[PDB]
Amino acid sequence: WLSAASFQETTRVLTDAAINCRSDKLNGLKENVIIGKLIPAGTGINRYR
Amino acid sequence: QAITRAMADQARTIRIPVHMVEVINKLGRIQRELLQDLGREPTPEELAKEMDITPEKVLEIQQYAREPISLDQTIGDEGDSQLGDFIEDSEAVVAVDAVSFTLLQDQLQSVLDTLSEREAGVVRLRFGLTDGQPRTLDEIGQVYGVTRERIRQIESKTMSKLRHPSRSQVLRDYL
Amino acid sequence: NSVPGAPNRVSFAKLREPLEVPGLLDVQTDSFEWLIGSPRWRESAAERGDVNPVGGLEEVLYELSPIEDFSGSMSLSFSDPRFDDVKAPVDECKDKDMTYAAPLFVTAEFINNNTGEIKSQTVFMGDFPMMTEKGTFIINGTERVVVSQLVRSPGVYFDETIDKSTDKTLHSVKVIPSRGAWLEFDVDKRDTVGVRIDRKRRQPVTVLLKALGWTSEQIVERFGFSEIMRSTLEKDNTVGTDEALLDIYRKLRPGEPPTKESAQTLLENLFFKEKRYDLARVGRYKVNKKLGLHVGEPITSSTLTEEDVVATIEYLVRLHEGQTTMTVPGGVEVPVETDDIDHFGNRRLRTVGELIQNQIRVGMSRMERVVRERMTTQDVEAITPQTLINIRPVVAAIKEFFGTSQLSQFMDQNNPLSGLTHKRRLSALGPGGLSRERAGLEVRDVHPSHYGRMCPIETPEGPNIGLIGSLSVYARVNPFGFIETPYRKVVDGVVSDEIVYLTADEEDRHVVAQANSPIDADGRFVEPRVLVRRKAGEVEYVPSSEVDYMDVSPRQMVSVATAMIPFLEHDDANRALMGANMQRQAVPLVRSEAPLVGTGMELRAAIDAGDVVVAEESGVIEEVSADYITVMHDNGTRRTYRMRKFARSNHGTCANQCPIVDAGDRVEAGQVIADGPCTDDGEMALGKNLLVAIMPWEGHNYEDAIILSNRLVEEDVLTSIHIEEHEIDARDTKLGAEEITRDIPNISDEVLADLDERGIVRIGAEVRDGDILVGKVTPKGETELTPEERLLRAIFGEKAREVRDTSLKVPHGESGKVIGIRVFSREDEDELPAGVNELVRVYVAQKRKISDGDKLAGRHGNKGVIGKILPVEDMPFLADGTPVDIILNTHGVPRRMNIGQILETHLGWCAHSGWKVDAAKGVPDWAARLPDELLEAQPNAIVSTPVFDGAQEAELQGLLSCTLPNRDGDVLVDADGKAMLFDGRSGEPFPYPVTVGYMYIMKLHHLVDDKIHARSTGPYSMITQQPLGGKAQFGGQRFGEMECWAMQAYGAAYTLQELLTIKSDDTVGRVKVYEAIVKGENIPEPGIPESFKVLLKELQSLCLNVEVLSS
Amino acid sequence: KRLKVVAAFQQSGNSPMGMVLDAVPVIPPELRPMVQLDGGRFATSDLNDLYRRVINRNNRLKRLIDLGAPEIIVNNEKRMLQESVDALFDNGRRGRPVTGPGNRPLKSLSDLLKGKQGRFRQNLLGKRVDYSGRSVIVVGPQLKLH
Amino acid sequence: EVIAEHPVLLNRAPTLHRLGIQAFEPMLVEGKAIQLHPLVCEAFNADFD
Amino acid sequence: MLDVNFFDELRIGLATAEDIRQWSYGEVKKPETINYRTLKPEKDGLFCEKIFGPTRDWECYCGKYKRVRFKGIICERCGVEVTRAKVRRERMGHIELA
DNA sequence: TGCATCCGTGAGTCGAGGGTAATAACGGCCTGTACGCGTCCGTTTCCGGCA
DNA sequence: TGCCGGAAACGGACGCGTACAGGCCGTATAATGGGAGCTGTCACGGATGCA
Ligand SMILES: [Mg+2]
Ligand SMILES: [Zn+2]
Repeated sequence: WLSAASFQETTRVLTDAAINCRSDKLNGLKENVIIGKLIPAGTGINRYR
Repeated sequence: QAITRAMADQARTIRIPVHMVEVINKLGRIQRELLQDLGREPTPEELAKEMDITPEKVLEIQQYAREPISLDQTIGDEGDSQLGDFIEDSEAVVAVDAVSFTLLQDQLQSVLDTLSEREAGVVRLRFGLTDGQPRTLDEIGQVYGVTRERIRQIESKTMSKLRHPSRSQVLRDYL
Repeated sequence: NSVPGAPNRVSFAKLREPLEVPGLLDVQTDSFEWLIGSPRWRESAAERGDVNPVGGLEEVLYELSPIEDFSGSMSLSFSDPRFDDVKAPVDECKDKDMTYAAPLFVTAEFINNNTGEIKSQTVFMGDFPMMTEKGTFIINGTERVVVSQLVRSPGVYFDETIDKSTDKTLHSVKVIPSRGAWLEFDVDKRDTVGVRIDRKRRQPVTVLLKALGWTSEQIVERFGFSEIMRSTLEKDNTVGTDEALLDIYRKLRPGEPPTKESAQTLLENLFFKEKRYDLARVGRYKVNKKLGLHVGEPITSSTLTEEDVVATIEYLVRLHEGQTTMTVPGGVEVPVETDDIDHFGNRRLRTVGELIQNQIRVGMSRMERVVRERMTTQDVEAITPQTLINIRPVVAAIKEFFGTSQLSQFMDQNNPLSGLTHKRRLSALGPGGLSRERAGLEVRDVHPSHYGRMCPIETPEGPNIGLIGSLSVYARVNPFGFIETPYRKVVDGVVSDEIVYLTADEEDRHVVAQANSPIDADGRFVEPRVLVRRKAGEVEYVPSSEVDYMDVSPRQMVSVATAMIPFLEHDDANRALMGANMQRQAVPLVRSEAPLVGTGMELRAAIDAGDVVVAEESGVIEEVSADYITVMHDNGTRRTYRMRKFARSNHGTCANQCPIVDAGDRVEAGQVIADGPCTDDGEMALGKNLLVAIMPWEGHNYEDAIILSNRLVEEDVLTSIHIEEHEIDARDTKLGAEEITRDIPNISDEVLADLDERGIVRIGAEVRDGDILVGKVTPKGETELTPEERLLRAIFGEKAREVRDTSLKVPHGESGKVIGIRVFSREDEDELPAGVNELVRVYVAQKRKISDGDKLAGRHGNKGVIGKILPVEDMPFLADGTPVDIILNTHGVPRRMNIGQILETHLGWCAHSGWKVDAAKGVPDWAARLPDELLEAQPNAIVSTPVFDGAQEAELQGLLSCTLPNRDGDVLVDADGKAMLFDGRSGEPFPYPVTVGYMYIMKLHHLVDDKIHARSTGPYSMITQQPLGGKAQFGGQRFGEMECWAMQAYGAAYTLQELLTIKSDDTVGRVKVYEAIVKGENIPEPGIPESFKVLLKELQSLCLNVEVLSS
Repeated sequence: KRLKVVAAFQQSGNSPMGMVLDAVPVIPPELRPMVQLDGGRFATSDLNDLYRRVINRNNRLKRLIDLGAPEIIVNNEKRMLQESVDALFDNGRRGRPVTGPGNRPLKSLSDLLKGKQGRFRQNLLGKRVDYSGRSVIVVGPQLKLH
Repeated sequence: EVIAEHPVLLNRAPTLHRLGIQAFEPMLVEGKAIQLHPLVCEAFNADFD
Repeated sequence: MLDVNFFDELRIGLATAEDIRQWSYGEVKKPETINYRTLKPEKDGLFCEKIFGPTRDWECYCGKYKRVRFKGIICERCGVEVTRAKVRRERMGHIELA
């Protein structure tokens, strides 16, 4: 839900993600950037990190 | 009465007393009437004379009467930037004086260690270095089993010693 | 000619012009004078419409007065506006930060109806801001100019649309007023002509007619051919005037219990009483022209009318029917056709007079409301007009218009051209005008009605492309606000000398000739077929008999700044646009020599810009100096003019004014008496003349990079003076009062060497980045100190020093001397803002040289930064050893379609060298049409090629053929215009000839010192903890979303984490990373961003439970 | 369409009773700072006005209720409170947007997230950074590629 | 000495594609203009106007 | 809660009245923001120190405690928890609608 | 069932930039807050004798 | 010269008498439903109300 909210139509995304009690997994690429953890691409994956 | 009282009480973001807002409106009315029947903007001394208060009181009232602004108005010619992003946060850490103070503490610990244990302990207890509360001569004497006169003699000799250039040439630039 | 001291600038113009360039500041001056009611405007209007000369203020007071109560038992009136002398002179206002204003006086009359009593009083309306000799306003010291606005005139506007489904035309009409409601009569997919009022679509025209009182028989009689309207009558399903009024009320007024008398007056209030529906004089005139109601009636009664409404409906139905002409019963016949909004017959120009009049009206409306409110509450027979009137709303409206309004722009002054072109500026965006987001591509186009009324070239190239324009040189503004254009009327092929001003409608009605039409030097046309612009903008060949109008002169369609571009007709349009827009950003140099080759619009542009002192009355120069000139008039009296030595312009540029007359010269009223910032001998000079090469040199002039000779640095050819000011106010505080003094806490005596006894620096004392300019101290108060600080203070014997140091320090990256210090005080009774006890201004000026990175540009938009400044020795030089000064690139010329620079270079070389046409055996054929005193010219002579009628290419070739030698027998430039250059670095001659000449280039206001910026650790934002932005504060660069995408795409993670966490937002991370860098340790791991924490708090505040979970 | 939200409510341990609001939360003051500028001029954060309106209308409703007022006045005050809370959560979503001085619409909590000026696209994805610079550029034909 | 062998990044707005960010080895120069290698102008879409 | 940057989920749910009043440290019941004269936050106002923490580092409202030694204690007279000034950034309040 | 109406969303990128409309005003009182000399702890000179 | 060992003012806690700051209450002819500013974007999707 975080990626969709940061992308577009934030009000409509939040009002339906909250109702669904949706829980993010922070496994994508925008979420790691938002929360300040290393992205899972390039030198951020476990193979190299 | 109710409408005036409520408007005075809740008209502004910064609350103003009823008498203060009353005198503010009185001063505004007086200024408007004076400008109308004079043709020239009057001086604060003239306002004070007409309202029968002091000019410093007039200036204080005028300063109080000002209302705040909003941190989200488009200040620029185009609308892409608010007012709040042009304001410095003075409460933040300078990020340079912090490391300067850390190294000052390190140097102070060194210059203290260049002396002996007795002097270092008494001066640290006296000025509250290891603890926030600075102890007094009576407390130091009670801790060390000697009198406050002996503590004062030690403090004086240590203060004289620390003013030598061999011990102040490193601490001079930290002020 | 026509200027007594005009330098002899020989011109290449082929054809004479009958009409001279009008006063370039007329659009401002005449407008404000009409607003005032000045005798000059009064006599002009008497010459051109003496029927009713009324000023803006007079019109406002007349349309306001009289003011009545609800009972109508007592009234008040206003009359006779009259101004007073200015309260302070212009220079004094600009210095002491006042506003250039003058008191306003009116004659208010209070009249009682029941008893009968008149009370005439002199009422002071307010301090009315005034417009100076140069057409600019001064508000709080600074100079401001209010730009004219382009808005669509109110009236009727018909259009047709295609439904693209049934493929039938759907006509419509919008009667758009000013200060009123809307109403549209469209044609639907079916045959029910809708009457949408205030965006409520229902209710065909039959109901509206019945509400107006028209019976079905009258409707059928007036509209018999209308099959659509007869069908609507058949399916009206509503009969009765009162029933129609009931329907009107329930539709337009939901939620209100309708009555039979409220509805009877609702329509009259909405569209017939002037209180709530007043289309302006322009709207009434436009409606009368479009329908043809009254052809001779003086314009009045600005409210709508039922005859106008029925005429509009009939116009719509006949337009749908497909007729060609219409005759209103009792009115002249008028053609029927669609109306275009982009046509300049409908886009009136709301100038400064009308803008200030509108603000005055909206203020006086509030004043009249207050008068009416207090007029009933206060007891009768005990009131006077002084008690009645409140002028605070009016003065507040004037002030709130002049300040904080995007139509009242900060008058940019980089040069007199910049000032002049900021005047005469037409901006389509503003209050009541279209915004950029709603600005479609349709309006950003050069409609064919712009010819002679607005420049198609000059306009901003950024996001405002097409929304901002400038008036043409010969353009004139109609009293209604339309833009006129002069023309010479031709009769039976005889081009007369009578000049008739036409607007868009008249120009479309008639047939115009071409400016460069080959007249026979007698009035006739040599060829029957001439170029012609038709009504729809069509360009055709027409026999000379049908032509009935002709342009006054070539270059009429162009504006001033673009008319200053030589060889314009050879340039493209985009590069001409760039050159015109970048001619206004040139900085004033220290010498400002006149250009070699130019147009005839430099002398007029300079002397009409107001930045050149000109003797008003003829006489003999008595005393001349660097500060003042005393002209001894022909009759006894003398007059002294004060120059402006090193005055700061609004954009930090020098504004010197050097006299150009000696102690015994005689000057005639109108002669230039003193140069300006960018002037030379009276005419205009935005740059210098520099030797030019068109060869690519070792990749330093690569991709619009520019190479400069060091001679410009050595001799200060391109060296500008920039003046910056600093303001610091010692103000009252809660804990005490700040004072300006030498005694600054925790400071040494080294930095105090340059400070005088009272705290401020010395005049002429140079300053460097980080110095002390004004020593100000603030009461610090009571604050707990660290134990280490206490120990240090005890060790060194220094006291607490309970006040804090906040002194005016010159910011990062500034240097230069100090010119003057202006210090205000409360003790000497100066007008200071409340709470400020001491104010002081320090002026710092630096002599900036030319350097790499500085922006240079010619007059054809061939811009470019300075790549490298070579020494004099290693630059190409001609056969005689003269080195070139600048080195352009050849690749940039052809693909930008601006060979106008090449032609200018050739003509400049010809002008600099000097030529002589050898007419030993007759005048050569190529120079047959060349004017006299042009076959031979002295070296370094100036020429003047006009915009659209100038030097031809054959004439350029002929001039280049004869290029009389410099000092020895040597023609350094061959016939082609090239030369043999020697490589000053290696030594061997260049294997092929290279074009050389004297181009005119200017130093732009995009200097490196204003752009270079850096940051390591500075101030931080308040709500979020990110660094600030911009060079004004310290600020850091913005790492945008696209940069983040590139960072991610690079396979990169750690750099992104660093730039997003321990560089911007990690509050407990920035200090740790700084400490680690200082001590030489590894960079610690980052933390979560404070911005993310703020987002989490905001989400929790929006009643959205957000919890971060570990497992 | 209905079963979408119905099943969304049903499948979780979530209750639809929370959709109606009984206790509005207050954002921490630091995120809506009241800063004093140079010269004693203050500058609000435009959320304080909305919160003040909410508090004033709630208190006035309490006073009317415990004093005893006609249903017309009580319902009008309740609608006042409802509209004020709606403006606080999303200004301009319904009806005329609430505006302060200068006819400038106020900024609500949802305006801090919507659009390009929202928190996400303005500070969460792209931020001003330290150790940065900016200057004009010239050609360096004598330099190497690296 | 402290700048020798310390790569820096150059950015140009807009950053259309991946090659809008590149890393170079800095060298101190006079003036106040960031000298740019002529061969990266294509990648950066940067002219010297 | 402590944000040690070891996260695996970010759950957004429909907050309830109990959740809001559990988040809130106190209830604001007066529409004052700042005192016009002393420039100190008003009691129970939109900036109340008692609810949202102290404006100054380790300094209560009446000054009875002004040093690090009194850390984590509650001023029995003023009602302000004496702690770091940054705390005013993380505490929330709630309004009990009538 | 189709049709119109309406609503809502998004529509660039880098500097240059910081302060505003609109009136009963007093008596009586009252409790609270403050705050200006004096004697105490304590710290910067004092001065009498002195080594 | 510096040190020793107290001695001289410059400053934290105050009853007290006073200043004023702020708040509450109450005013008596009669007056009894708003100003008001808007409505020059364009494509898309979708929900709603009614023929
Ligand atoms: Mg470019
Ligand atoms: Zn306390």
